[PDB]
Amino acid sequence: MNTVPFTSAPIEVTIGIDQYSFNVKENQPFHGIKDIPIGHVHVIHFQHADNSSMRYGYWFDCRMGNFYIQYDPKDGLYKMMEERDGAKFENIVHNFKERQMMVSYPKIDEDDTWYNLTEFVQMDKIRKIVRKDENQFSYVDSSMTTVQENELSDPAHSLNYTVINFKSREAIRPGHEMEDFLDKSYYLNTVMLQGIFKNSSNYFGELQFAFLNAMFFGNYGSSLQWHAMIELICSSATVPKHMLDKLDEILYYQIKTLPEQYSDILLNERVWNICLYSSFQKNSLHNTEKIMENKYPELL
Amino acid sequence: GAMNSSNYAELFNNDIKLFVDDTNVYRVTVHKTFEGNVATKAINGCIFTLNPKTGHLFLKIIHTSVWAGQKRLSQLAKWKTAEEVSALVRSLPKEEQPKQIIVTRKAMLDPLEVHMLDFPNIAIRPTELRLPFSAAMSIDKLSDVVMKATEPQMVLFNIYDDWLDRISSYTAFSRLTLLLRALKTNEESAKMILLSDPTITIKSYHLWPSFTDEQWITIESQMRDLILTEYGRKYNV
Ligand SMILES: C[C@H](N)CCc1ccc(F)c(F)c1
Repeated sequence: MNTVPFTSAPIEVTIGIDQYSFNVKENQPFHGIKDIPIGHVHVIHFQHADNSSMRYGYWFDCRMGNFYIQYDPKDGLYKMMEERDGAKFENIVHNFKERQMMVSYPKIDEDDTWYNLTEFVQMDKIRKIVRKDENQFSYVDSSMTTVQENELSDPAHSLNYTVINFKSREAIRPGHEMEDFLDKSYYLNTVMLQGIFKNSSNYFGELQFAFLNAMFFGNYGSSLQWHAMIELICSSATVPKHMLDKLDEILYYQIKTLPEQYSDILLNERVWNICLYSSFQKNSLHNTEKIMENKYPELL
Repeated sequence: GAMNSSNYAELFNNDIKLFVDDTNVYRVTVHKTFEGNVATKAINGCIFTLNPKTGHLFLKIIHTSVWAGQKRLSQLAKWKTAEEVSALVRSLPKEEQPKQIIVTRKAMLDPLEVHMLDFPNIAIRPTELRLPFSAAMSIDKLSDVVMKATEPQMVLFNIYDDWLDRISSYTAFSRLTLLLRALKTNEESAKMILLSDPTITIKSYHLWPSFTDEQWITIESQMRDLILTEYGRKYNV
């Protein structure tokens, strides 16, 4: 089990760890988060009491270093810092676990939620979408725009998701105009899976990473990307049967985890009703359709 | 964005544009089979592509062979219209290519947009106007070349005959839309109006009769009477 220690909590904040969250009061004795399952990526995120504007947070993998959180009073946020002196990290963290100053990552043993939300998410691929090579962890917030959104203005602070555009030469073979626009299998399978993502596990990891940036930070452009990657599969007549089965599981847990009160903003009517009812895959996402119908029959 | 009465005059400025109507591309008769079922038989169609400023009409005849063995013909028709508009643009010299193409039905927008990706600098626009170009097949010479064609074929017309010698594009477009609207609402009366007087003739290289300015006013008035009336006969007023 790994540990995210905190230098102190000088400002009142809501702290998120993966799908959990808890309130910390200003200058309450608090020195971090213990018992974090090794082996998964994690996200630790922050919403200040005084300004619900700007959620922000750090994607990280405990195998890639010792990482602590420290409040910066100049830039005014909780920052992720790495302590390379391993023996000193073991000691300060032991010092805090002895004084019982750490909240315990509250995982239920029956619970495979975070696993099933992050199945294909790799820290290596995250770092290619969020470019700040000097750090092993990656910062995201609510207001960060995407590469594609920057085409429609600080590139260092962008989310470099894979650009998907259905009315583009990439997506449409000369002389197959109707065919490829109505049945996107060639964009999905040749251009994207074989050409760019190399495999569907990388496809799925971006898809999942987009959804989670949408849910945790309200990052609008991440939501666009999530729906675009769903749409390209739903809009393809020819998809490997194993991709479909996995997509159905992937979406099922995403829909399950979505807060019911955020569905109005986060879910795109047009995309979902196409996947579930109109498109080639209308009959292939049984679990996703069952939860979408029993939980959000309104959107449909 | 979309075209309407508030930006109506834009059509006669000096930016090359084309209207595209697809309403007569896929045409069928519906009939009963020996078994008492119903079946369609297709007939030849056309794409009506029109420069509103010059009156040039690029009539692309759609021969029924283009449907043999095809499924979902109504959807295919839109895509086949886009493929043929696009080919027409590519055949034109650059200085002749339109800067805007306006579709008369919004369902054409994605099909044409997709076929015209290679022309990022041509705007593909819809319109809110309810233009009566579907009635283009009530013009006898147009209907004739369409129904006689035995193979695909692009025929060129000036839908304004010689009008621009004497009137502005604005006014020639206005006359054309009134004639076509009359044709659409009551083709028989519309046609009686136009040919009643046998001294007025249609010149071999024209589509409409050779009316003097004075006769045109009479004609235009009579077409208005028709359109209001049939709008009465229709809404009882
Ligand atoms: C910023 C200093 N050089 C390190 C102090 C510090 C404080 C709390 C930690 F958990 C940690 F890992 C390091």
